[PDB]
Amino acid sequence: TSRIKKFSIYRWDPDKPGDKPRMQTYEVDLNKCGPMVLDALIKIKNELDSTLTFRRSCREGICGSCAMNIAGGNTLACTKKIDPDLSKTTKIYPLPHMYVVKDLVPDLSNFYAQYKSIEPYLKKKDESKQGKEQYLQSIEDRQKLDGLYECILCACCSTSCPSYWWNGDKYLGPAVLMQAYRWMIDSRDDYTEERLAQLQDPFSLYRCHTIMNCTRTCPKGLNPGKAIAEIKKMMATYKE
Amino acid sequence: SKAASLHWTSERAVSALLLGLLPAAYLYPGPAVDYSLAAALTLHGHWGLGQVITDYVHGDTPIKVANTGLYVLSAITFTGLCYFNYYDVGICKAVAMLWSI
Amino acid sequence: ATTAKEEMARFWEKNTKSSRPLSPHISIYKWSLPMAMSITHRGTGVALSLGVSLFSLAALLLPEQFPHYVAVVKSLSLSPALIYSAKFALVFPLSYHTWNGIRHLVWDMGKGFKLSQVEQSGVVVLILTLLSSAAIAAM
Amino acid sequence: TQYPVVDHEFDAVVVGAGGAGLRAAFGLSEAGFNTACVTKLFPTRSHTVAAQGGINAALGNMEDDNWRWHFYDTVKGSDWLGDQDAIHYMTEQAPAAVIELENYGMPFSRTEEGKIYQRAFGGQSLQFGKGGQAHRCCCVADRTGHSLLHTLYGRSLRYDTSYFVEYFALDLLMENGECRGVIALCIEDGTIHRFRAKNTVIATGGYGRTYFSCTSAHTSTGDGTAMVTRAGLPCQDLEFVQFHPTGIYGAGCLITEGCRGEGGILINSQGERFMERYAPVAKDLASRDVVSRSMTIEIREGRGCGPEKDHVYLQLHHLPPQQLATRLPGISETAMIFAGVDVTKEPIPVLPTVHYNMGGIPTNYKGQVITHVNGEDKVVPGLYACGEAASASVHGANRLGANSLLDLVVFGRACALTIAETCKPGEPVPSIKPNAGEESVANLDKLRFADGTIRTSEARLNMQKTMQSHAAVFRTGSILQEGCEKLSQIYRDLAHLKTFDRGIVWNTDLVETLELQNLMLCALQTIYGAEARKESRGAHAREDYKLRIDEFDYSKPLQGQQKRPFEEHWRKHTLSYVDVKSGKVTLKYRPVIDRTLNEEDCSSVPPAIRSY
Ligand SMILES: *Cc1cc2c(cc1C)nc1c(=O)[nH]c(=O)nc-1n2C[C@H](O)[C@H](O)[C@H](O)COP(=O)(O)OP(=O)(O)OC[C@H]1O[C@@H](n2cnc3c(N)ncnc32)[C@H](O)[C@@H]1O
Ligand SMILES: CC1=C(C(=O)Nc2ccccc2)SCCO1
Ligand SMILES: O=C(O)/C=C(\O)C(=O)O
Ligand code: SF4
Ligand code: F3S
Ligand code: FES
Ligand SMILES: [K+]
Ligand code: NA
Repeated sequence: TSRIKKFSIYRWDPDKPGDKPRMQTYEVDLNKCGPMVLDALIKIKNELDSTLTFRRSCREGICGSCAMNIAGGNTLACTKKIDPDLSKTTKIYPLPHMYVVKDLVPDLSNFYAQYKSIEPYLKKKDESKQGKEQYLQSIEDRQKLDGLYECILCACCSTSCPSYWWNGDKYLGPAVLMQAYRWMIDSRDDYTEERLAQLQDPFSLYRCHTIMNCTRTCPKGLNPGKAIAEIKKMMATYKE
Repeated sequence: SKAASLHWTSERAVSALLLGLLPAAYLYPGPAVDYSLAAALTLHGHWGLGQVITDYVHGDTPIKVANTGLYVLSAITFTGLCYFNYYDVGICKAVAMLWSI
Repeated sequence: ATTAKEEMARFWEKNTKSSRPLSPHISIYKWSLPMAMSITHRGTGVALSLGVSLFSLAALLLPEQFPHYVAVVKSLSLSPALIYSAKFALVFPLSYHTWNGIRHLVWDMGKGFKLSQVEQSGVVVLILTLLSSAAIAAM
Repeated sequence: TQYPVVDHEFDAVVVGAGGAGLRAAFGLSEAGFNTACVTKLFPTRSHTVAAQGGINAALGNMEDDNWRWHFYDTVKGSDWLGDQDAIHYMTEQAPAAVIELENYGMPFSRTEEGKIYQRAFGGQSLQFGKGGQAHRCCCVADRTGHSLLHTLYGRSLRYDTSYFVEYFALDLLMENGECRGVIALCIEDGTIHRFRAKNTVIATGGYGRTYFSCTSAHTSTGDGTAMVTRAGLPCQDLEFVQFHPTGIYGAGCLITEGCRGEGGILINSQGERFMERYAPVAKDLASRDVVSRSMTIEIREGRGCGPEKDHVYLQLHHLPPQQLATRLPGISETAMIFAGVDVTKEPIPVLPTVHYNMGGIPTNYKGQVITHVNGEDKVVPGLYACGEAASASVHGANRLGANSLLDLVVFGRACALTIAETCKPGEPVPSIKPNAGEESVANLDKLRFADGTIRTSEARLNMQKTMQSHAAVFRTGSILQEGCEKLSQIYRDLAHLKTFDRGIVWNTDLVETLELQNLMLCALQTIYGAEARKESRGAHAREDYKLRIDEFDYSKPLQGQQKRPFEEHWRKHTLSYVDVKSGKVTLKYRPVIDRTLNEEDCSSVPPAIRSY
């Protein structure tokens, strides 16, 4: 027997730019395919159409490469179970409201540059003793980073956020803001007030209106919506 | 320096005030509530539509135009409410008369 | 080699003048109750504001005092079912915005951010909106 | 002609943005060098990001430790194929290296004193193997690599390194036996770029994807190893392939050896903790070559689990759930996603899985690439290598768990230091012939329009199944020889390759065919070197040549023994060459370095019987 599943996938070729974006259907026999959508994507490329193009690297949902929109929601292809209902066609799109390089590959360079702009690295007031001894951090203080440092920077959350759709040029977005929070609450970091002062404008932080698509969509189970609410509380109460 | 967070804080404060004025209008109608509702409704509404503008309107000139028009609407709106409060029955009694239909 | 501000400027100069399409968003994204309630909170807020502005405008321009128009309506002797329906439609957007507003104010205090709490508080806001609107319409 | 060429001039160019490449790249910039980092992936997608168990250093946070014990463990672990000058450098530098990372903000788990939490790991001991289990594997729960790579990437943002992201390096620019840069394709726009520099650092990772089942990323394709081979330079020790004991059954995803460090155990279908039998002292914390062979025997002898009795079980549910959530949360999720397993209730199905390449580009302990001519090592001017792509060789015939993340930052830093002690920023850039690199572009143009009868995925699958079936945990001469003949035929049949995408922008059809060429050069040398090595050493196990063959018989007293001549024993590194047009493999040998960097401070460890 065979269990033929249909995938409708977004196509666009920059070397044939005049061919408008379209959807292409592929039939995949699930009895000869791994259980995840990435498995089906690699099988299609290896057996059915080697022009199909997508980013991927790891396989266990840790690298963040294969983020895309599957069945209407942003997620990692490599950890998204194929839906075995053969009467339903699974639609696959690039991450939403992004510039398409080709097929399922979006341009993430603004996303990365927004991440760079928040200075995601440890800053102490005196760094001249770096390299000499372990900084001390209590178990309790370290525990505050749980739920924040696990982010794989896949951009599923930001590209699910309507405010980031309309104002992604100025709104840093949930992924970057949660990383900003991760450095704010690190007990070893000395630049909390400055990290907060950076957000004192109408857009960087304050385009968030608590829509909460970001938390619903995170494939790592994280909660950037809550992280953003904690910044807002710090913003409203920090002195000078 | 802290203008953005201060505005965010003020918005929440006015939202809470509006909340407190609902029960107040039922228990203590009259001039004090009537004019406080006029002020809190106008300011809560002005800032709210301001958020809508910031989200959706882009471009230097479109933004300036949109915000100028909002100021006009807010000013006319607060003027009518005060005018209605002063020369007419007022917001509290207007709502009670409407609900007597 | 390049600053973040420089990178962003290059990003927009490259893409705005490229042939690259923008990938679809509103037309393909799956809906949820929280996302729909978020849009409806904005919708009711704007509806309430335009209501207040219209009333404020009518007060300045209309010739007669408010009790005159109240009397005219009472003189038509409209069906109590129709008046009850009109009361429900008036109070409903205000009731929704008010209850859902409290829900926002609780979020702003940092509480209720678990997905399960987000779903449950939204359903509570919907029930409280229907109950209070039904009760108020019958007064 | 047909491709636009763009030329860059840098002081140094680093190929690779993993743990090694990033550490080298911003180490050069921190020393004032105008440095380029060319990477085919956005940096935090590199395989380093998937590392779990942690990184070794004798900090002594959990009990009293000594870096010379870690030295001893690594020498023995390598089965005396490891160069003891480089192991000396690596284990002695380890505390300083981990402190550096934590001072970067790497969010290490913590002890009750606030210091870095360290766990037990396979094959590490106190008191030069005499005093029981060491606890020196520093970790961030079971996501140490993720935090290591994201920390290094954030740090790199503080320096003026020029990053060339999603650029695929094609070859070295060699002139007069010196490296003068690299040529590469920009995947985003189709253009060819030549990076000229006085010094080039190869940091391209391993080649685990030559196999059919592996923990390795899809992107681990040996690209840097193949560039060296095409330059006519030797690779080293490629037949030493590490099988990790616990890749998850089916998917192949890694389940950290930290599971056994924290108290997990391997059991077979009878419920037996069978490592008590294969390694009475070390048990499930024996070296990986031993655990993997032991698991393989259990399966061959009918004690495998599952409907097909083809794997074994990793049991964690006797551990307190709070320890699982605090120490092993990553694999807790992975076990549920990929095997439907709740680790507080049921065991994980696991089996040995290709994981890591001990061999690579031969270097000295400073990171400089060497060749071997007329019986002497010789530096290749201007060429460095570090990370999994290099053979320093710190790992010999078997790497210890958690020594690779250490290797990455120690020798990434060493490459940078060596260049800074050898050259000055702003010295004149070496010249290249105007047509330098044209053969790389011509090869790229042949694959782009290839219209034969064997598509890339078909030949790649053939290569992977051959390696899986002919160069696995146990090996024998006749099966190796058939594998050699198979790979040689597959290599000749690349002349009949078939591709479909005729574009140049983001043509992953093309890029994966380039990667296939690279993988095949690595595979050929791996299996031909394995066929020639008629002994068993570390991860290389011959069922027809079961003994380790040294220059003496170190299981007996040495007095009165006649030393075996160099050609009559096997304690020596394999050097492999490929004639790229024919596929002919040539093998030569070079001695292992037994001297340390300071005999008085750290004595050389003579070969001995290796038991766990
Ligand atoms: C697979 C694996 C390995 C591993 C581990 C877990 C897994 C799943 N956990 C480990 C642990 O806990 N502790 C440890 O000590 N080691 C562990 N390992 C082994 C170790 O992680 C790897 O050996 C190591 O991470 C390799 O690091 P390296 O810096 O050498 O290389 P990389 O991270 O694989 O990235 C290579 C870079 O090279 C670039 N590249 C490749 N080809 C090209 C071309 N053609 N052009 C340009 N750049 C290229 C890649 O982009 C990548 O950035
Ligand atoms: C930007 C924003 C909203 C929005 O634009 N949502 C939205 C619009 C269209 C389609 C989906 C969501 S609604 C709540 C306040 O903030
Ligand atoms: O390879 C290593 O050093 C360690 C692992 O693979 C592991 O986390 O088990
Ligand atoms: S918060 Fe979640 S969805 Fe957002 S980038 Fe990080 S892992 Fe991805
Ligand atoms: S979806 Fe967007 S509006 Fe805020 S709560 Fe998440 S960042
Ligand atoms: S391929 Fe790495 S996250 Fe899916
Ligand atoms: K290696
Ligand atoms: Na802090």
